[PDB]
Amino acid sequence: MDTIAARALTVMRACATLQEARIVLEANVMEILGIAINRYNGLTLRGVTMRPTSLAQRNEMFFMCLDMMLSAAGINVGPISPDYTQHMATIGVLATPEIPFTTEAANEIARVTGETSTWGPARQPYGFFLETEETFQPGRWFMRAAQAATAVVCGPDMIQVSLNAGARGDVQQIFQGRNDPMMIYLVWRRIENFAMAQGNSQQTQAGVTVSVGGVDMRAGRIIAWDGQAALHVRNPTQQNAMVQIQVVFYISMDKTLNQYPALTAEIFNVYSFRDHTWHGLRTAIRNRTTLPNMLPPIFPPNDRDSILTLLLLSTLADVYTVLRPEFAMHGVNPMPGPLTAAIARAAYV
Amino acid sequence: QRPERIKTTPYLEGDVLSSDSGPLLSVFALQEIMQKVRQVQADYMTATREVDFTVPDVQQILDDIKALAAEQVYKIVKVPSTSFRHIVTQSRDRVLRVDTYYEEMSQVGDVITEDEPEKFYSTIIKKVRFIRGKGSFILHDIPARDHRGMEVAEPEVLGVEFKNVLPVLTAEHRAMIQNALDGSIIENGNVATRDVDVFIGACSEPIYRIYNRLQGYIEAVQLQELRNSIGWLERLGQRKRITYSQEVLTDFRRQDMIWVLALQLPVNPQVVWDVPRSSIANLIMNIATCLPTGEYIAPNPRISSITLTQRITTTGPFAILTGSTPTAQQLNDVRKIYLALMFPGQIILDLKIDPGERMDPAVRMVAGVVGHLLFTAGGRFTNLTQNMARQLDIALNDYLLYMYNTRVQVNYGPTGEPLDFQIGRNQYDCNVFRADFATGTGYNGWATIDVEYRDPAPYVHAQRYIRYCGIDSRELINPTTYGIGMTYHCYNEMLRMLVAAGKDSEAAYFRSMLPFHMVRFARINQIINEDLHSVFSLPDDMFNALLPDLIAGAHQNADPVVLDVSWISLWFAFNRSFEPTHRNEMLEIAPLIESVYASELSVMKVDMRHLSLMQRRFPDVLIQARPSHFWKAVLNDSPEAVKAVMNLSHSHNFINIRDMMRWVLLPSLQPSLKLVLEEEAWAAANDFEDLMLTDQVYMHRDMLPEPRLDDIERFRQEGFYYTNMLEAPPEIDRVVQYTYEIARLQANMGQFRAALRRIMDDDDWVRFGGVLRTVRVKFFDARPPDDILQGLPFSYDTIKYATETTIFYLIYNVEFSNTPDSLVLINPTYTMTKVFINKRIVERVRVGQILAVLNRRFVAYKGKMRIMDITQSLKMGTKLAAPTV
Amino acid sequence: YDTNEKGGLSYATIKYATETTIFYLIYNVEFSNTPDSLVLINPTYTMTKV
Repeated sequence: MDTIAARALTVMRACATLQEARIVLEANVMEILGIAINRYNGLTLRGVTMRPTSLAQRNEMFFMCLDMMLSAAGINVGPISPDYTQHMATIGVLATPEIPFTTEAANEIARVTGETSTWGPARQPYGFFLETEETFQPGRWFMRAAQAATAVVCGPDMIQVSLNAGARGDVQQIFQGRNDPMMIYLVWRRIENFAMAQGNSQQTQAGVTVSVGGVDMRAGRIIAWDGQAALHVRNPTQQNAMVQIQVVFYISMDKTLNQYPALTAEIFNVYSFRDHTWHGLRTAIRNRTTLPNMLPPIFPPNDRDSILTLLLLSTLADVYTVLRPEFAMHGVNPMPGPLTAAIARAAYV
Repeated sequence: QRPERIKTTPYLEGDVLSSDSGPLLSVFALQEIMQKVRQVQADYMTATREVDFTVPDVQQILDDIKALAAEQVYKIVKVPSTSFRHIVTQSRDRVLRVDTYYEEMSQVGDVITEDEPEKFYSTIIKKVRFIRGKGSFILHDIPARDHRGMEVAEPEVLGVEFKNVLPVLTAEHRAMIQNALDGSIIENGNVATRDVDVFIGACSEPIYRIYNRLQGYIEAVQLQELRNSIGWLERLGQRKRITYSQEVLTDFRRQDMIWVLALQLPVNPQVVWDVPRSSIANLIMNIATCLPTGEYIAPNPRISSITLTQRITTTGPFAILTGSTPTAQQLNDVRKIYLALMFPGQIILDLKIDPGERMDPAVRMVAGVVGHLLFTAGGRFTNLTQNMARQLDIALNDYLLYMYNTRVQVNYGPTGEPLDFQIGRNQYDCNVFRADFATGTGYNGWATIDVEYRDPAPYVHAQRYIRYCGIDSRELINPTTYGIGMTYHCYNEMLRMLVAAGKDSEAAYFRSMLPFHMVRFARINQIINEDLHSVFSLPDDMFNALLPDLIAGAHQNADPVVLDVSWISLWFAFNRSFEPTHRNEMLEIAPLIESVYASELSVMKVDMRHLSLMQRRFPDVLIQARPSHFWKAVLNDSPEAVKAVMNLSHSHNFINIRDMMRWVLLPSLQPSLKLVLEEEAWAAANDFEDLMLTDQVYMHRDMLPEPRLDDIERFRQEGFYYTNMLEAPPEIDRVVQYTYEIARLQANMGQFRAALRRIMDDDDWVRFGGVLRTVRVKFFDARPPDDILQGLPFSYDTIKYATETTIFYLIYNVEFSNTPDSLVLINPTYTMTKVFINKRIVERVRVGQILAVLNRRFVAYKGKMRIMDITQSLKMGTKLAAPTV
Repeated sequence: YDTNEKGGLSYATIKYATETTIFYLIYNVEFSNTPDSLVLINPTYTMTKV
């Protein structure tokens, strides 16, 4: 199954080699394309050249890549163009062990399937306390009634604890709740000058200590906090104190944009406009998928199919670039003018 | 021109020894195996049925099979067979039609008797075959006559004989019929172009059935089917590296040509390998078809001795290597060796000892070593016999131990078993070069992979592809790793040992020989898994099974052929390399031959199948049965060539009842035009009445219908025909059922007549079930023979059942000189036997009704068109313009 | 490009040339010539260009 994708990939990547005639094909490439194109034509009954030039020759080749790309992704776009028609049989060509694939493509897929099928530790994208409904002014004193120590949120990755003179207590519970963090990296500082309930300035005296799981930790240093250990703050000083604990960053088993090498750039490439034909095409393709038809998904996908589809579409994009195919689509109206950032902007709904 | 044959350096360019070919070896093989047996059986006390181990002509048998592709089953006519006839009575208003079919069928096979079951079997086959033949129509160019703006069929293309009737017809009846004649038109008629003519003509049902099924085939099986099959060859072409033509197959079909393909190409591997005791025959076929032609090459004389000065030259440690080949007596003995390894574990090797010819014992040494690095006893498949190997280890051992120079430290092992010691100033086990079949630790590919499954195979029995010493033929085309080091593990270890122990002087010979050795092997591999994997190749299943089954001594259906060699031969085999010249001409047509064999094969299986059921269908008819009987009668009516392919090994004199039963019950078939026709005609055969033999035979004392003649002119009636064939059977409650056994007993006791009489007197009926009886139909003008009227369904000379049973039709004719009661007799005339068929054989008809027979469809190819069987165009070197999957 | 009918099938053969000729056709004229003389109702075609 992965083999199928590797093939369809190799083919496309190979077609991209066909820049503008003045080329002497890499012997290796010839062999591959020939076998593929051959088999494809034997199932498509279409006339694909190994070295296109006319346009109609180019279209045919693109269409091939398209048919393969879709088949490798397991997509059925249906009646989207009068000029193109998807042959479902394309899958049978790709399933035939008679077509080879590059080491490049093999590893490329192996990586996607490899990671996509399991989990791993990864630096998360945003601030820890991002999904919070309430926030308090930073540096401002706040003690909940009947408490000697009161920890609270003041930002996306910020919390501050209000300690009374001589007061102490555990804080970890403010962090817990958000499903699953594997290791939170902290750094706490003393709020040397903070606002009182009334507005007057107040100083935090040197001596306030913070200990994780018992062991005492310095201020301004990063800490490997397991999220479970006791986050204990003490105030041996004879004055009010306020310390800020910062979640510099944390790691979790949620998929980030670093699951697959430079995935970002690929996605960019996929979502890029190029022209109305490409745009509309790429749109119509993702309409079959769980992916946003024309705007970068907020949350990085985590399933084989998604990642895969993107890679294929990304490559098929480059193929579109080199081949310069020209055809129609239902609902697409090509504006021939030179094309500006303006015209592009407008295209996105 | 010469792809890999390109000889870069003189090192490979040696002398020519001999040369072999497909048909050459294929014969030789058989020969050797046959001598084997005579020489033993004739030699020792033997006890078995006599068999004549003859070596048949492989070429002529093959050539005969290639000749089969020609023989077509379909027969092109311009007019259909009659089908119906009319027999005129005295009457002028009524006639009787007859379904010709039934008459012909009546007299097809021999009469049926409970005595000869074999007779019975063939009798059936002939009958079935008959049907299939009577049904393979084509109807090309029909007699289309013009009449009133319509094109109608000429009465000749219809299915009736009515000319007899015409003269007795009333102006009215005549007219009616005439309209019916110019009634049946050519449907499409006024169209031109057309291609086909559709009319109405009459036809006997069973026959029609075949005509139709056929017609369908020729229209269903076109371009695509052909396309696929050719593509298959086109694919196998690449596997066999075929030199291709500049031509291509245009799937252009002319508007004149209707194609008739009779065999499809992707052949079912199993049908070939299902044949019991085939192994040998198959193998030989594999040789005779795929094994190319080539010559054995000698190494370079410079590999051993080299001249430094006119006076100074080096001498190879083996000066004995100047021995002129021990006649063909042993040259052939070498051919055995090559052929043996060229066929994995299919052929095993063994010593052979003539107590005569005294050889120098040194021969054993060399051969001990040689054998070790040229034969594969690897735990993957094995070339040698268990005892064969021991003798080589003993040869090796005995000779590692023969020190013609200063002796080295031999530190023996506790076991008396040869090769326990550790000769060498650095020790080194010689125990490694022992002989484990599950490991292959001594001989070839001891640390190598020689069975490499890889790539989908164009054949499918075998997907495997052999790498002796892990050398892919590719290393020839383009090297893999230098020329210095080519060494595979074993040959390498062999060297190390030769050094540590005895001496380098010899190890140097093998060191320099090494490349020559591997080259020979690389070519061998190429030849095996490329040049000759055919249907007869042999499934990986059985291949893998060979080794372990050999160790346990199972009962491998594919018992490997054990060939006996000669100590000397090893040296000779080692110093010859074989380099292929031309691929045998049989190769490009091979697949086709295969299809022919396989398809003809299956057809037999089918026939036999249904025949086995026969015994259970009517256990009373064939008491003395035995499967051999039908399978013998089937083998009888089927093509010689095929039979001979099976009997190459002389299997036919060994295949036990059980063995054959299994093959009938096996369910792997190869479709063919012949196949579908046979099966379809065969199906209609299941009726039995359509074969003309019934269980419905009764006895009932009956009077001969003597009528009153008051109005003679009123005998334009049905001419009052009589007939013992029943309109419908009697009420089942009024019938005394009789069995073979019941009748038998009563008769042996001498009570049968009595009982029979009583039943007759009581006006009751008696049926004779269990047995079939051939049924015949005769017609009479007057008082037929008593042996017919009062004819009985059994002999009384013990009561012998069956017999022929004649269904007569007695027509009453009378002149005006007949008195009303003139037909009466003081005493009645009796008729006993009566039959029932539930098939309208002879039927009373009006006159205007005569033409009602028409009925049947009918499609006839217009005269313009040409029917051609594209069946022999299945050569390998043909490529198509439309690539296919 | 050739087409051959065998059996029923009909095969075809397509070969590409190996030789190519470049030529220089010098125009030679005389005084008895009319401005018209060199023009013909229908053109004369040349297919190979290198």
